Amino acid sequence: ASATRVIQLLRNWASGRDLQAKLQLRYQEISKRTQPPPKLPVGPSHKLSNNYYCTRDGRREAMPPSIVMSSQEKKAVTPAPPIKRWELSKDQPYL
Amino acid sequence: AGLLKKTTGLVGLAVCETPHERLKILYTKILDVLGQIPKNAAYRKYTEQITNEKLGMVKAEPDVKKLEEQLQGGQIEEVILQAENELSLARKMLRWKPWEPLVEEPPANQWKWPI
Amino acid sequence: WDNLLAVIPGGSSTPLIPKSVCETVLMDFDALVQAQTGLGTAAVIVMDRSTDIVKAIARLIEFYKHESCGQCTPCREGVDWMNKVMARFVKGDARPAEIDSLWEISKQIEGHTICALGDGAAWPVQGLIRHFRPELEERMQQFALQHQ
Ligand code: SF4
Repeated sequence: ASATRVIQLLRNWASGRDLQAKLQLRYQEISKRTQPPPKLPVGPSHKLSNNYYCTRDGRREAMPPSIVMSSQEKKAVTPAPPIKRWELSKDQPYL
Repeated sequence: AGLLKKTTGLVGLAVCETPHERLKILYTKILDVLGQIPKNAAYRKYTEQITNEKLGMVKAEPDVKKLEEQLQGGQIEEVILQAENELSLARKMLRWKPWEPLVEEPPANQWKWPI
Repeated sequence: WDNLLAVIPGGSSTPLIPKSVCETVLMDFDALVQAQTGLGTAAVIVMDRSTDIVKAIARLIEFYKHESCGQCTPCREGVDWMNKVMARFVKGDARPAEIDSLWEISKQIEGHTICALGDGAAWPVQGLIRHFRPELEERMQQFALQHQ
C-alpha cells in the first residue's frame, strides 16, 4: 500500500537501523515514466568534408599476422615485465 | 628477518623459515643439471644467465624483503616454488633432447589462414 | 581601375583572379599559372565592384551544366550537383561548412573525367572559393539573420 510510528520504531529497533531513510519499496522518487523528446548527438565523423573513408577505416588497416621465425649472446626476455604486487587498500584495509 | 611471516597469503604454500639457504642449494642444483647439457644448446645459456644472477642476488642481499624486490617474484615462498619448477623442467629437458633440428617440416599448407 | 573586382583572364574555364593580382600579371601562359589560373583563350572578362561574384560564378557553372557532355560520371553528376549547391550559395540558404565540401567535390571532378570540361568547370568553383570565401560567408550570415 505509511507504517504507524509505533511499529516504525519496532522495525527500526529490531534491526538496529533506520529503515525509513531508505526503503526497498519504491515511491514517488522514481523518474517520471513520460519524458520529453530527446535530441541525440552525432558522431565525430559526421563532418560534411575531410571525412574520407581511406583515412577513417579500421578494417582495411589490419595486416596479416607478422611472422618472426619460420622453420622453412642474447639476454633472456620475459613476455612482459613481471607484474608489480598490488598495494593494500586505502579506503578499507583488512575487514 | 624480524618476526616470520604468519602466512604467505596463498593457502597451501607454507612460510619458509630457511629462505636464503633453500634458494642457494636450489640454484646450485640448477647449474648442476644444466651442466649435463651441451653448451651450444640455447637452453643452457638462458637458464644459467637467469639462475646465476638470481643466485647472485640471494647471496648478496641478506634481507628477505629487499630480496623479494630483487627478483620481483612476490614473496619468497613462490620464489622457491619457481626455483623448484625450473629444477624439474631442467631435469626433464635433458632427456627430451630439444636441441636437434626440428623433427620434420609440417605439411605444405598446414598453416596459412584463410584456406 | 579601382572599380575592378575580379578578372577572368582567358575563358570561363580558367579561374578568376582578384584585382590584387591583376595589377601587374603578364598575359602569358606561365604568368597566369603562378597566378593560380591559365591564359586559356585570352578572353578578358571583367567584373566591376557592383558585380555579384557569387551570382556570376553560379551563372558560369550553370552554363557548364547545360553544356555538359553527359558521358562520364563526374562532369554529369558533379556539375549538376555544383549547380544545386552554388545556387544555394547565391541565395545564401547554405551553411558555412558546405564551402569546403564544394572544394572537395571540385577536386573529385578534377582529373577524373574523360572530358577536360569537368576540370574546366571545377576551376571556377575553386577560384571563387580561394579568392572570395568571406563574400559567401557574410552573404551566408545575411540569410541566417533575416530568415529567423
Ligand atoms: S566530363 Fe567531359 S566527357 Fe564526361 S560527361 Fe562531362 S563533358 Fe562529357
